[PDB]
Amino acid sequence: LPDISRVSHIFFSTKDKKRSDVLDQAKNILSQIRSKKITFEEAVRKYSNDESSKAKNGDLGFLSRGDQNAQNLLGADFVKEVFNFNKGDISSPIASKEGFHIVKVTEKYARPHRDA
Repeated sequence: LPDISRVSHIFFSTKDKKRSDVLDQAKNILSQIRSKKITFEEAVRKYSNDESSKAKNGDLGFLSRGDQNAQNLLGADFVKEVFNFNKGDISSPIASKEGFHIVKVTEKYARPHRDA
C-alpha cells in the first residue's frame, strides 16, 4: 500500500481481434526486444494500443500496490503481477481485464516480503 512502482507498458488490446493472435504478437515483440532487434520504446510506439501512455513513451507513472483505482481498471492480478517484477525488468505478457501488457518496471520502492 505504500509500496509503489513506476511502470511503462505496451498494451495489446483484444477488441475485435482473436486473443490468441494478440498474445502471439506480444510474445514475439518480447522476443524481439530480448534479441535487441527492437527497443522497448520502439515497441511502445509501434504496437501499444494505449494512446495516453504511448504519448508518454509508455509511462503510466507510479502505481501503489493494491491501489483500488488501478485494481478496478486492470484487475488485482495485473497490479499484483507488476509488483512481482524487479526494477528494470521487462515482463512476459501479463493478462488483464482489457488485453495483454508488456510491462517495464522503471522505478520501485517496496518492502521485501515473504510468500505465505
